[PDB]
Amino acid sequence: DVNFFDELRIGLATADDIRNWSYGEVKKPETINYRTLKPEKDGLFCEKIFGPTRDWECYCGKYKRVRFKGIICERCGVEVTRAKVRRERMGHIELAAPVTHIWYFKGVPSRLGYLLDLAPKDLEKIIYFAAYVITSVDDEMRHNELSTLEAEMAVEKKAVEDQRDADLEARAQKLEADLAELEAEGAKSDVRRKVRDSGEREMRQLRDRAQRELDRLDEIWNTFTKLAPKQLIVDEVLYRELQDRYGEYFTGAMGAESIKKLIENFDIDAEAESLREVIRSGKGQKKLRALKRLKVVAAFQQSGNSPMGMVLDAVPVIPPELRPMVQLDGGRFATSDLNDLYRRVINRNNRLKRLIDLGAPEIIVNNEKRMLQESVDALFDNGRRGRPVTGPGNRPLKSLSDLLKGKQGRFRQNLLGKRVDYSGRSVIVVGPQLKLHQCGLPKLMALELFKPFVMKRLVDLNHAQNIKSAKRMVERQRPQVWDVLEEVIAEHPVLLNRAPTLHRLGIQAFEPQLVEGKAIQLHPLVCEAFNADFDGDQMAVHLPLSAEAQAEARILMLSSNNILSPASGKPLAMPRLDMVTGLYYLTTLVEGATGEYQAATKDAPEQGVYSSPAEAIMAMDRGALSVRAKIKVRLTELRPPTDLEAQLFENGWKPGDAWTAETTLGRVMFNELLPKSYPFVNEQMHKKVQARIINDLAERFPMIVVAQTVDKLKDAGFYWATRSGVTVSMADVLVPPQKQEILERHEAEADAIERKYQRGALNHTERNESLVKIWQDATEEVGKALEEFYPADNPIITIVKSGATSFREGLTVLEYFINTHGARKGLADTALRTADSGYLTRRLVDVSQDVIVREHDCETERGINVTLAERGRDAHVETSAFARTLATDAVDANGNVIIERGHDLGDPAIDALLAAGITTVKVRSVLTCTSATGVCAMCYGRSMATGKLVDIGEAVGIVAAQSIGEPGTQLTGGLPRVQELFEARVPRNKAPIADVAGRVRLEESDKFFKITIVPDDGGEEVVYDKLSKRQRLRVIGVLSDGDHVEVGDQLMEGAADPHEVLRVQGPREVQIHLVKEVQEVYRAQGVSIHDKHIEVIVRQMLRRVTIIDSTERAEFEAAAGRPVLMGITKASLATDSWLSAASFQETTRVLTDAAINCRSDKLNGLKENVIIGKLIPAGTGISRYRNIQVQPTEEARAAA
Ligand SMILES: [Zn+2]
Ligand SMILES: [Zn+2]
Repeated sequence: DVNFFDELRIGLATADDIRNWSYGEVKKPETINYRTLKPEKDGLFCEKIFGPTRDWECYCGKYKRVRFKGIICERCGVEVTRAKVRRERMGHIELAAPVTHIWYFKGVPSRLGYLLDLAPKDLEKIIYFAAYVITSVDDEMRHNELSTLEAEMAVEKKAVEDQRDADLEARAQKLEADLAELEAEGAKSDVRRKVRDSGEREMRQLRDRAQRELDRLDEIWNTFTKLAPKQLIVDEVLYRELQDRYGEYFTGAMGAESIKKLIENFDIDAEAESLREVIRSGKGQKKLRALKRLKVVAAFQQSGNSPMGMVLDAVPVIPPELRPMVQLDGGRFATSDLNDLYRRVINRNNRLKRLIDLGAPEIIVNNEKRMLQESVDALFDNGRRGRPVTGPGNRPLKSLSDLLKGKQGRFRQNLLGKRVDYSGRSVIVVGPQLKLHQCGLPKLMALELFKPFVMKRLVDLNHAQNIKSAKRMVERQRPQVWDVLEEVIAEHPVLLNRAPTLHRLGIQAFEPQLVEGKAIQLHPLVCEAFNADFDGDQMAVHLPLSAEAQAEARILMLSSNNILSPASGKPLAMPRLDMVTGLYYLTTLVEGATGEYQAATKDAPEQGVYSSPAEAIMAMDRGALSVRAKIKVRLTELRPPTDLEAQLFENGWKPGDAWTAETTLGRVMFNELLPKSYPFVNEQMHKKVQARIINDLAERFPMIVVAQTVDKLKDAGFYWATRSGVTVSMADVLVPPQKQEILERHEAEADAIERKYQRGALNHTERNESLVKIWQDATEEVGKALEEFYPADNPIITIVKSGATSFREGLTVLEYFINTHGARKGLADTALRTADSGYLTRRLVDVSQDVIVREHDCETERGINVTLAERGRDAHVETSAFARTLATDAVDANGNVIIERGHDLGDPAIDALLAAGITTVKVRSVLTCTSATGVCAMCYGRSMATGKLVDIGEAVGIVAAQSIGEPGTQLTGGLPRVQELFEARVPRNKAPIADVAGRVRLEESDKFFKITIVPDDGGEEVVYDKLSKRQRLRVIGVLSDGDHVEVGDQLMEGAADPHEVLRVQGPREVQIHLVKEVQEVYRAQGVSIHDKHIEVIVRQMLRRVTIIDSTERAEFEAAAGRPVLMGITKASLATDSWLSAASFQETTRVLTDAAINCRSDKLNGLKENVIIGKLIPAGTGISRYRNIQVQPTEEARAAA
């Protein structure tokens, strides 16, 4: 129980291993006495083997006190020790007949079948007693006696011929007499042919019966001469006759013991060398059939596992506590299915001993071994072969396989996902008055959550005298604890989470504030992250305990420290909904306002000017100044625009200096919210403006400044959202009466046009275009009739303009029916959007979880170019160029270098680059990182969450998977296309790529399109004859006849085979393609994902190569292999960790292949450490971080 083990290894458990594990053989299929209800002896639950029921108490009771431990009672045979051993100790069952392990027999491909060259359909007939197998053969005796055996065989065969020919002549000669009697008697011409037909056919019968015996004889002899071990004799009768004679020359048997023998005399090395034949043709599958099988044969040779392990002589019995039998509440009993499966095994096994001792016939005995064989199969993997064993109600019993795996089973999530103490949940309610780092916690919830803490505090304080006195003091909720509760809660962070958890921001830390009520008060800014509606949504609370946990919450998972989306870098805590309209109304400029500014007239000065913002406030309180007026005022503690100030100053930005600009009091009150160092804005604030502003100020200020600035915007937005006058009513919605009238107007144009179409004015496409012109003219006419009819400041329009976000006439009966037909498809289609996105996100995580930053820099010059603008700004520079690092300097044509290599490439850098007009830039990428382990900080680049360089410990693979899986809910060219890419499957509709460079010859044929490429070598022409016209052409105009094509261009519309572009353009260009297509899907849905996230996933596909002649890349540096592209699922299953891969998909094959290979897991990944409870090798788990030493400086200790 050290908690730090290096490796974890498997292997075939031999009969001895099982016997060594067990604490005694369970001999009876009994559980507990129906009266005493105590465990029966020698049976399941037997305390004499598994363990005592009570601590330090034997079965009889002659030893009861803890005084004696480690001894065994000489009466009941029970060891006096803790009752827990009942959960650690196993038993075993000695089988009267060997049995095959179903995992190596029925497990496809048959591990045993591949190990002995027995087809699974043939092997199934052997171990289940459906055919005999030749175990041994005496070659010398069969050869020395072949002469006499052949003679005796020919003689016996001849005696059959002499009988046959003698019989036919007796039938034909007798038929001649019967027919001769017909001439003397009345001759019926019909009967004459009827008798002959009867006689002739009878001869054929007599002659064919003889032939069949001859063939049976020939069959007997041929099989005996060619008789070789591993041959199967399914004929039984043949086998018996093959045993009556020649029985002393060979041997044969059925069942697992026969398979046990074939494995006995089996030279593993000899069978391998004959399989080492890389010659003997091999281009055909015949060698692959040996190639595929050689893996299973070599695995046993390279390891020490004896292949005998595939046949069990003893079966281990799982401890009772894992298969418990307890009496349910209400008097009823409950017990696991394993007990009924073990019972079937131990019953049939015992009956076999009985039959063996009774000298029963082999039909009965063999029938028992077959029954025993099936009982062990059911015990291990019930249902894997034949119908599963079902109990009352016809439900399949849960075997050990099912118990191991399952979605809710102990393999996938029952082991990974477990319930935790110090937790709780409740419905959430808005907490508009909360600080971003705070959360409303119901007093009762915070009480029970911190119960141990408050118990100690109110005991330290002489309120309660002992612990027990403190417990009741909290349970009864005596009013004296509350004051103690706010202390224990102070500066003690708690974790909030809302299911489902999509990204890491779905869990954040908060300062707990005791709040009246039973609900949880959530800050209104984190809703975006949690995606938390306030329509009854619930959230969970977890209480970090250890000092490390609290440190991780305060530092890593603090709410205020996580503002930017770790997927796009954009801000999530940005104001939204009311806060937007509130600020939109606050800063909007209304012409002709109440206190509007007026230029000095002939006899009066300017009346819109005000001394300070305070004066404007006083003027606002009176009916003088409107918040949205165009007044001009002087400012002393605010910052003027960068461009305007330079004129007014240059000596320095105003710290207390005065300056006058014309704005609105709102815009003044707004800028007061921003930092004092931030220049003035003077604009009506939209989501984007506030989004544009929050970003800009997030780069130039620490997040604490951004955290407080977003909080201040929340208050203002909410405050002015109320004074905004935004309310809905009939006059706000209603209907533009011109619409219904004008709609009936244009409808007449479409009906009479059809009238004109029928007569002869159709003119083909004239109708389709005309009807479209009318429909779009009316559709465009209603927009104006509605947009111009709605006031500019209409509440519906205001909400739309700010960016926070027709049944008005009513529908008749039939109209509403049609609407339901489509509305129900959206709800059902939405059900499939969430399932697959979570199934994709799991595979994504399954393949990239072990990817973490391991070093600051790998120092590789390799990089990837970026298109970066094309106007002569690109539309997607924010996803691929932003937050990158330059592998090479940015050189201008004029010789001036701007932005040096290894720079952060901030948006100001993008503009500085755009200033010099540089189209492309080479950039570091995880696709090119040469890090031996994971990736490096520089290659990865800026962390989207922190805005700075990525920290060394960051586990970017998981963040990438979440960044990709989360938006999967918004996929419609959607989720299937994405899985098509990440899984590396050939495209749904394949598309060709240019295999070389040169011109193109477009040929038009009704059957198919033909694209020939004339190389510029010029060498052999490349023909792409097979082409479906339904696939269209690729766009540049369209690819026409005679155009030039490059080495990687796509010829027709569709998806190019990634495996195709791999061998053509190489690995690096494949990864650029996959990221290109993947990002294009999400971009189609308006989803902003930084390329690096996709790149992290793509990096893991090209990490291995195929070995054509004697896998990862690092092994080759210390025998030719080609770069390989493979899907995430296949790649994940190829991980070095076997229990990690076992938890992923199909645990049986991984477990069987792992046990045979005898693999050892070094616990390198983080999934493994999660299962066993070790510190994951990421974040605070890295060695460099967890081995830090904290010693106070000698100078500080002096101060004391
Ligand atoms: Zn005893
Ligand atoms: Zn690197």
